[PDB]
Amino acid sequence: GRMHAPGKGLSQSALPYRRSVPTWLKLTSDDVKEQIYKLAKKGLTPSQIGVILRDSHGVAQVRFVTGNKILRILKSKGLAPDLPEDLYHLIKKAVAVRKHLERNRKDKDAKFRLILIESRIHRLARYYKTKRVLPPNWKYE
Amino acid sequence: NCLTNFHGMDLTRDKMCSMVKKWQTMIEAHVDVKTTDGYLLRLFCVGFTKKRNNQIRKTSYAQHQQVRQIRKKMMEIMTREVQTNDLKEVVNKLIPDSIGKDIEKACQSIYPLHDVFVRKVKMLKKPKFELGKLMELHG
Amino acid sequence: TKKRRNNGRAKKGRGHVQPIRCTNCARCVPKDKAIKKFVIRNIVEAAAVRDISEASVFDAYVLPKLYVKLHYCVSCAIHSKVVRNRSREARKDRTPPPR
Amino acid sequence: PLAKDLLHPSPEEEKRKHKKKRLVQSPNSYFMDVKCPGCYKITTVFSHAQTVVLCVGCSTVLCQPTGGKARLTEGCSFRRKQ
Amino acid sequence: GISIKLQEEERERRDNYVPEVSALDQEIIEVDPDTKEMLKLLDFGSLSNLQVTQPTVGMNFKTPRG
Amino acid sequence: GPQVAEGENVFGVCHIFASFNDTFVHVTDLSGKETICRVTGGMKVKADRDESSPYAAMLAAQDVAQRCKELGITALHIKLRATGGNRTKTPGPGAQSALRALARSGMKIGRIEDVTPIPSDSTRRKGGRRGRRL
Amino acid sequence: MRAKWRKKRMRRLKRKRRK
RNA sequence: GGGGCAUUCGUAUUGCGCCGCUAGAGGUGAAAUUCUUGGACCGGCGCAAGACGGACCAGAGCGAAAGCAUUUGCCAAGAAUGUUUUCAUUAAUCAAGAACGAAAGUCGGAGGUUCGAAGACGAUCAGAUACCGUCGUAGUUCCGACCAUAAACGAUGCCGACCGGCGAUGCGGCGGCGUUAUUCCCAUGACCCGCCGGGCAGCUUCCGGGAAACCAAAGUCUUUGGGUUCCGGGGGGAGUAUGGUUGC
Ligand SMILES: [Zn+2]
Repeated sequence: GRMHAPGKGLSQSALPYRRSVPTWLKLTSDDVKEQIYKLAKKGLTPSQIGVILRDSHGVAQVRFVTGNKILRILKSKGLAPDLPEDLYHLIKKAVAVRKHLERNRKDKDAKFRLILIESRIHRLARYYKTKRVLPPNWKYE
Repeated sequence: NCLTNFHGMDLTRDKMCSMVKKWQTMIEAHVDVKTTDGYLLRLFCVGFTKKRNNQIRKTSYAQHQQVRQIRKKMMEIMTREVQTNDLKEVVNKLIPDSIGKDIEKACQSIYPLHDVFVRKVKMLKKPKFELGKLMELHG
Repeated sequence: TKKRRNNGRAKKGRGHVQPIRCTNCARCVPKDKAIKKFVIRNIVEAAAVRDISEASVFDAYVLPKLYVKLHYCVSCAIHSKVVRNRSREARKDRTPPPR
Repeated sequence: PLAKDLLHPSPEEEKRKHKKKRLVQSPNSYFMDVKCPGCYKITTVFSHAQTVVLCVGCSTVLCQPTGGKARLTEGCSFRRKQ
Repeated sequence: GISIKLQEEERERRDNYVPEVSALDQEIIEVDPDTKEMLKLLDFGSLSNLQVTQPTVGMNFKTPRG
Repeated sequence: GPQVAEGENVFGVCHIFASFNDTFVHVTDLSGKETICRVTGGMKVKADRDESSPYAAMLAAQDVAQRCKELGITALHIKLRATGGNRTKTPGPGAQSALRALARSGMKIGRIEDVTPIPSDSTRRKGGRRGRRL
Repeated sequence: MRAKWRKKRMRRLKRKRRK
């Protein structure tokens, strides 16, 4: 089921068997790379970049056409962000809830949900410190 | 001879009780409006969701947003239709309950309504009394 | 032992249901459990309707009705004889009595 | 019951059954090309799409983001690709 | 539960009666399309005794629940 | 009293408050402010048991009718009233007997209506949590 | 006796003991 | 009807001012205590106070659990579904250590409408220190501190797999005749017939268990091992004594 919820939701992406590039795809590996770079400069997230490239330009899977993933391409050049996507998003959700809580002292629900977010930050931070993508002195405030 | 004027419009108990059924959403909307000649009315309008003719499902409930949209719709209809005109015309509008019929027609698209009546009308504030207009109301 | 599967009430997938007052003896009972009796009775009984018809100034005047929803606690529901005990097999039958 | 070829299910039963609970996984989504009424240039769009997409040819909205599949604008004709 | 033996004779007569023409012999059998589809998939598509009436336009059969 | 044509019926409003301890048959004008006559079971029977009895109600409505004849009122608008509030909504046993007795006296029947004070989210009822144990 | 009234007696006894 | 803050409305209850008629009104199995010609109860108009959100309201929803229904706005959450998006094992369950936690209860402030522990009476009774009725302090309500317990219950820990059917229902998605509204074409609603996933449940069944009551889980248990926490060992003594620790 979920991390911090009783729901057993089964809703994710089902990537097809055929890894083969579609015959109708005109864009080449280098052309896609140039597109990813141009998108990345506008200040976007690998998630958003992948969605925009899937919707607009008709690239089913970047890793199939190029042979490398979005964060990996941006890492290889050096247009990758300092904090990983998911940790950054948890921190901005945490500070948003804390900003709400600072006015509302009675909102017990907000306090409970903050505790649940903080737990996700710490559990993800520990993993990133284990893989040595963050420094070992990295704390949360 | 005693000279009377409009003070409010009430709905009889047995009707109001006979309307409320156990398998449909009731929608209630109240609004404060100032008439042009200067009478302040509080109008309460009530509506009920319609069992369709070929409906097998037992319940005919409307979702919270659909209810809010209908409430906004009947509020703005009441506002518009009792803001522009005066008591002379507003009473004549309420005699056939034309407000209700117009809400029933307007709210059909969002969710079919069964019985939409102007439940209550209350006189909140009056102007400073003068005999001329009271006599004009009588002739 | 477990007498009724539903625990003699309707609350399922829900924490706490607000209490109501028993129409007879004013006992505090949970709304879900309470025996509800919605009675639509004519304002005049058929025996007395004849005397109203002639006396009435209006012709073909449909008579009003009283709509009142009575809430009964189990103590009062059983004493008033609106509901009585059934067999262990006929309990599971939840069809209302036909009239 | 008791005799079904789990190996070779009938293709209509295969399509009905959930995308993740199929014998071999395949997405229900597809890639389709759009022909805008006031333009000559062709564009490719995802069936369930999430961003309002723009045709830079005439600078007009094509498909709208919805709960499921993206609703195309009136006039713009969609055709299945392979 | 009274075996009189008299009425058993006319009961046996009523249980051994047949009409001159067979009740199953209709002039033209009015059949729904999907049955004609079901027949023509068993090589019975050449039958001219069967007439195909148009299928019902409204979709509703279930009893209104509640 | 009122100088009106013999054909035309002079209307009044009869408030009938039917509790389980007593019955009230109370005739007033069209407005309600100017009362005509009120009689209750207490004035008819001298028994605290039978204050609310159908017989007491019948006598009350018969006497108020007899008085209303002499003041020129021929027709009445009936307003039936149970205790209401946080208490019972059903009318008492006197209501029907009283209405029959008014209809029998020769007084005409106008619009019939219930005016029970129904409350939206009322205050604690007189009984405790466990309620009345009798 | 009733278990709730056994508990109430026990608390009345503990109050007088401590004081 | 998830949570906080703001705003607004509803009738009812109680008190008060004015007006009409008046001899009883209240309460009970039956009574009395009690309020009444210094005008009660009833009816009309208006003002005020605090409480609570009826009927709609369901074996319906949401929430970790307590719990959560007047309208409108603002602030930040959350499940489920949809995805040919991204990270790539980041997980499961948990000593210590934490957040919340009905009702009652204890401190300070605000206000006190109803109900009402204590207490004062009137009844019933052999007696009633209660049940019944009239009044009534603390409390019930709000703001800020504590308190950490309920038959806090589904008397049923959480995560994961497999094992029978059936019709409903709530949210989202998918496909398809035909009714209707937005005039008409599509396109959105309301219906109607199927499908898919996740929830609240229900009916049926010799799947199989169990001492049975019953349970599609309380099944897959002598044909005994998926992972892990808390926890019982005949009945009383007893959740008592003492010690520690928390709290006014
Ligand atoms: Zn009761």
